[PDB]
Amino acid sequence: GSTAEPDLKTALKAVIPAKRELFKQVKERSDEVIGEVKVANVIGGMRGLKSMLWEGSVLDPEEGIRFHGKTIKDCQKELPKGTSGTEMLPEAMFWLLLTGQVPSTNQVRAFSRELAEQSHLPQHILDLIKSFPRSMHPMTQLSIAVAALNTESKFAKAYEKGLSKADYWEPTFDDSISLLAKIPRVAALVFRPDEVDQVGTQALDASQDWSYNFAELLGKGGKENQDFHDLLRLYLALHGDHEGGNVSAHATHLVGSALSDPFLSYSAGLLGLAGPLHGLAAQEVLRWILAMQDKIGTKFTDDDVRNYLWDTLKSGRVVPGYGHAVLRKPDPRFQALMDFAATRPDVLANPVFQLVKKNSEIAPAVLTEHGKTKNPHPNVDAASGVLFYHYGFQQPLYYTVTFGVSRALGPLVQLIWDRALGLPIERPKSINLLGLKK
Amino acid sequence: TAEPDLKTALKAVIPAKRELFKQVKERSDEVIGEVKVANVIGGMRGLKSMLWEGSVLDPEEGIRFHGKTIKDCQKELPKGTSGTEMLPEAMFWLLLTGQVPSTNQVRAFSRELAEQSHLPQHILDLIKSFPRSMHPMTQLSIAVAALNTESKFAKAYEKGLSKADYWEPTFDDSISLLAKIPRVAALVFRPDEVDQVGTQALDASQDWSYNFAELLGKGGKENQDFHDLLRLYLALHGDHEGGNVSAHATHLVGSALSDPFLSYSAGLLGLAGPLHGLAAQEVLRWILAMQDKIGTKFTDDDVRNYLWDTLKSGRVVPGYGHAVLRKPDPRFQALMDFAATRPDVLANPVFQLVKKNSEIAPAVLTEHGKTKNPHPNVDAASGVLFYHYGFQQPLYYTVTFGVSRALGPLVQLIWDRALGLPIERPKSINLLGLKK
Ligand SMILES: CC(C)(COP(=O)(O)OP(=O)(O)OC[C@H]1O[C@@H](n2cnc3c(N)ncnc32)[C@H](O)[C@@H]1OP(=O)(O)O)[C@@H](O)C(=O)NCCC(=O)NCCS
Ligand SMILES: O=C([O-])CC(=O)C(=O)O
Repeated sequence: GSTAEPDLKTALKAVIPAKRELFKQVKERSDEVIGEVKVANVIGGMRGLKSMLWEGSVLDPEEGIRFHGKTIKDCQKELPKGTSGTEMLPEAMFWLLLTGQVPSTNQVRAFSRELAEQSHLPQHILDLIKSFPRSMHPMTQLSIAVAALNTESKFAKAYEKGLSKADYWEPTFDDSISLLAKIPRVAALVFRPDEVDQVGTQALDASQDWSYNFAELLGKGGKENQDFHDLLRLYLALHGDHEGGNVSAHATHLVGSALSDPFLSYSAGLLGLAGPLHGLAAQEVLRWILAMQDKIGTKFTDDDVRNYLWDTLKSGRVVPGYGHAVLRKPDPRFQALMDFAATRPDVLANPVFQLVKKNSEIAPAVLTEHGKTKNPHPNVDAASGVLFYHYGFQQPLYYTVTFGVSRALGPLVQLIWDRALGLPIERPKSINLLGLKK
Repeated sequence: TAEPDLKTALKAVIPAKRELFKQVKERSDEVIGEVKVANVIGGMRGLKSMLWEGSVLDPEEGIRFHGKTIKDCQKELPKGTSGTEMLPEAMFWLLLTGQVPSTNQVRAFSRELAEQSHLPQHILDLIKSFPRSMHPMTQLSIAVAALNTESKFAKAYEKGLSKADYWEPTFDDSISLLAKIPRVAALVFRPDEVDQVGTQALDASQDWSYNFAELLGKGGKENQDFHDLLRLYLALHGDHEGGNVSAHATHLVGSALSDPFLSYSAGLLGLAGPLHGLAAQEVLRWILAMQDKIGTKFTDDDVRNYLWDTLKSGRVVPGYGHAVLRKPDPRFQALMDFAATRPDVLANPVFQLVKKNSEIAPAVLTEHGKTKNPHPNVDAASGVLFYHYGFQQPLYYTVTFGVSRALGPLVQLIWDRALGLPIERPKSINLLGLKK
């Protein structure tokens, strides 16, 4: 007889009927008015309009993101850690997002083993990646390679053969796990174009966690890189989900709603994450900080930072990494990253980190006095790029690739639930300016 | 001696649109609708929540393009140097500017599209890496994204571009993608001829549909009937307001300032879905499977039995239903009217089966009681007309839709950037939050 606790699919099966029951109850109230649509919502990219379902996370505009009601600090305490290190595992975060429950350490160990076993790639993906020119932006590469993995889609094949609507969730789950397992390897291939043959075939240690094995594929394996492993765990867990309305989450849900499989759907998500106003912001923050360091020097005072911020604003440009579309108060994800740095003397001594820290103390008041930026707290993008830079990722165009790995987590969870609940195609109505004029 | 070109014609109508936009924005606080639980749990169905300038879909009347019906466009838009069907590049002109171009203007724009059609070597190399198992829409989506190496917008933005000047590089990239996408599509159709098809000159005097046909191996005077089908087809599928998945995904990814190549790649990944553009492929597979089961000599009840088998199996009847339309789709009727004057098409047994199913399936769907619209959509009829003209692999049918559906969404990206529309970012909620 087996000794193991329930695996992830089994844990999911245990909670599907309860969610379907809740859905049925909500659907009885279909006709209830919950809001107003204004002209502003139409011309303003649906800002503030409650118009989509998302189960795993809810952004409290006053307190930051919660995952099934849990704060970041709650998850940091409760979720399992790796065999070494102190940071919460992203694969534990996935478990939580999907099931609504905190897994045991033993359950996470078993799930980590599955992810290691399912990480190999078809040879055509290696051929595809070798065809990319050096001029191709790393996010273009990543989006294409993920779409190309649709050759491996169980959902696409099952649907082509004739699949009942009731049976959509299971192959969606299977494809989601497959994509999760493979995406760090794909991302490593984007980072390491001269090592595609080795990185693309190397066996992972099946007893190590997803972030550790990503690090190994990036060339940062072993005990000497233990702090980087913990950075990566924390980073990947923090960026996994940020409710449904952000562009990458939304795009994934939207394309998935037409019953495109999870590889095509998350490829659309990645194309959104490649936008300057969404996932590329972390790349822009770090470029901006290095350009500030170049102009003010390393002897900088508070006044030098204040003057630089004012010059930036007087020039009609933004201070990147400050502000948010929805959250109006300090980002707990930002604080989590700064607290990771607090206990690492080598990071605290990095002059580029010291500049990020000082800027985070001074900028919010300057931005407030200026009055053009709403919600002028530092967001998580203020800190993430510098931490990667510290650990030797100093290629200006690659920072969003790691975000792409993380942001598979939440949107894939919602695709599984979308299919389990039977949600229909996302298809709103449009109107033209003439029609709004009356 | 030359009439205004497309960019110039666009520049002339931008100020009036910006004036209209300002007038609308003064009324930002006007309530125009209600959000209900149904809208949240039901994929935004019935929620009027996004802007789209070039077309507006009436649930009862079908699509209008700047207030014009399909029949209006068929009569008014310029034709090719041969044939009687409206040109898709004329449709693009109309969608973008709001004005019907002269024939001379269309001829000049067609020549630009032919000139801008060539592909860089790395795109040919990428395509030759595709395995034979790869679905044609996966191929098309990837190759379009890969063309982002050629994006003027992406490069200009990276260098520092003022918001007021976003539209011009967006326009330039849109035209580049339009010019290139039929050649990309032909490479998907012709995997063993990438080197030749990927470099061959287009006929500089011919229209966009003609040159697509030639790249597909259906050039010349002997294929003039097919060129007219293709013109009509490409024009009909160009735009269907903003809320369809491919249009919406293009707008959504574009709204984060991803360039037109990345944004329309996202559109194509949506168009690849069984409930959206892949339904054209799905229809013909289902029609052929029905023909195989019921035979050559069959009754109405044999067709009914096949429809009910599909429904009882938990599957959709492809080519029936629509998110917005509540009557038979006038794009469907335009394709059936194309067939109506061609005795060889009407006599094709696969066409006869599509026609018979269109007389039976709406009643079956009504009896079943799930669908809000039992009537045929355009996907019921498109694939069989390609089949008749010799395109007999249904896994490629959506690729031609991919070529057509660049037209409308690229127009809206240009206007999105000209007007300065912001990122699309709704708010979500969980079921527990709706229950409270
Ligand atoms: C076009 C389509 C996606 C619109 O979706 P929609 O707006 O959610 O459709 P409805 O409001 O009519 O859906 C209500 C129910 O009817 C079902 N239904 C709709 N069209 C159907 C069809 N053609 N065959 C079987 N069932 C259908 C839906 O799947 C849904 O099921 P549920 O309530 O049991 O969960 C849908 O009609 C469809 O799937 N059609 C077949 C695919 C197709 O032809 N697509 C191309 C459209 S141009
Ligand atoms: O939430 C948003 O709108 C943007 C986002 O994904 C993030 O901040 O992680």
